[PDB]
Amino acid sequence: RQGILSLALKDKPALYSAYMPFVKGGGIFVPTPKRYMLGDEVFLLLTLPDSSERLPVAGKVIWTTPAGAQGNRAAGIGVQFPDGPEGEAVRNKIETLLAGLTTSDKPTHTM
Amino acid sequence: MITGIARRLVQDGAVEEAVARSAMDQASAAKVPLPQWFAEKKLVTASQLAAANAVEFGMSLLDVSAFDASQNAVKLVSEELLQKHQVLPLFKRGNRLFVGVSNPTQTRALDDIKFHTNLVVEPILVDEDQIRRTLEQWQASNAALGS
Repeated sequence: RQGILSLALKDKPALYSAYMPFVKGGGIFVPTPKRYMLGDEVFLLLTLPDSSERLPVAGKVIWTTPAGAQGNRAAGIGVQFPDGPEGEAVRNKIETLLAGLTTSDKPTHTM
Repeated sequence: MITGIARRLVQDGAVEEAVARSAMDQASAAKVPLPQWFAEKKLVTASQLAAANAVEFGMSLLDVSAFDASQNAVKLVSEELLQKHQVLPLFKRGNRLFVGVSNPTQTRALDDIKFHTNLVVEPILVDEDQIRRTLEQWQASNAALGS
């Protein structure tokens, strides 16, 4: 865990709250109290609800929410999926699992 | 003694100690909030001021250069409001409209949008540079749709 974040999403609601559909290429919100800067390169191990596989995501920080943020908003970072087959594959699985749920009115970890 | 975002800008290495004191004392004499003064005077870069604002004000911060322009909510805010204020309407979720602001202490702009849209308006930090450029970029992408 020396600079390696991990996020396990055990069901469809967890994935919905975490997914960032307005990010180009897709993005995922990762709770963490550590302060990051926009643009930081991070490495994420992402587990999705459908299986135990840990998915490596070499992404960029495009969103931060700080420790002790104003409301019931979780501290952490939003991570943009990289351009490339590995990133599009992650986005594709997610958008299948959440079919018809992304234009829901339910609040997410980000927006 | 150096407090608020002035202290955070020192800890981030964006500004010197004596410059932070002089800015702070000046803002206090003008009765102006520190982030407004710092932005007005351009003491640090917009992204550095955004970064210190986010952690000290407890607010979320978005790199809008990674936002999918095709999902913008600009059209919910009238052209008049978009020139009166320097805000970047981002994205709608239910009865919430997230609005990019670069000054944590907007009130008129958020309240105006609240009244115009009859939505609940949630501010998200976006640095002052990105708001300027991106609003124009997004207006160009919206216009290509027609009208």
